[PDB]
Amino acid sequence: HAKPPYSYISLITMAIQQAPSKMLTLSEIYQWIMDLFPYYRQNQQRWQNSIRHSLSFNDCFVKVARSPDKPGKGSYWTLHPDSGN
Amino acid sequence: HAKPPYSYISLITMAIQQAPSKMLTLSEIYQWIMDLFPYYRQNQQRWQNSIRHSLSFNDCFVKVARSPDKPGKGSYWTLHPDSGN
DNA sequence: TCGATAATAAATATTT
DNA sequence: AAATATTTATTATCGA
Ligand SMILES: [Mg+2]
Repeated sequence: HAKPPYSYISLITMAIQQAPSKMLTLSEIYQWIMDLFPYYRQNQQRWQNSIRHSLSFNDCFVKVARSPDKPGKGSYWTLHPDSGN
Repeated sequence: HAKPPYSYISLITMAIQQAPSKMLTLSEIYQWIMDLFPYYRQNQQRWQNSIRHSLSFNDCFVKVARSPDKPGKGSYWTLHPDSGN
């Protein structure tokens, strides 16, 4: 397919918004984007770099530590309170 | 009632995509945006100008004339095939 | 970080 | 008397 119009901030925001408890890991963000948008099933090394960049660079995305029981790869990412949600 | 992250291109694309006929008039685009995003119920004079600019400036949006037997203000807008979706 | 794209703000232009 | 459509420049923001 062709590239959808969504910015990386928009792609991440939509992924978080539909996520159980409005939290998901980086790899879950990757998977949601690829599941919904066939364009992103390729050039993964490039756009996933852009995803990681967008999560860190923008204050609207906030890191949340894993639980001590069921800890794992990466933290959860969520939306900052003074966005819309 | 906070500003959603979506670009004007993304807002228009989403509005058209959800239309039963896959086409919307300009005023229908305005209404869909305002219905879904309360933020856009203000400053309509500004962002609706931006909507019109985005519709004309981008080739992914293509104008479709009303039938001669059903005239009115403005044409229908839809997504062009030569732009993916 | 640097190159690309979006968006704000107009005047202009078309049409009902 | 208006909604709609096109166009240009500039500022802001995005993204490779
Ligand atoms: Mg967007």
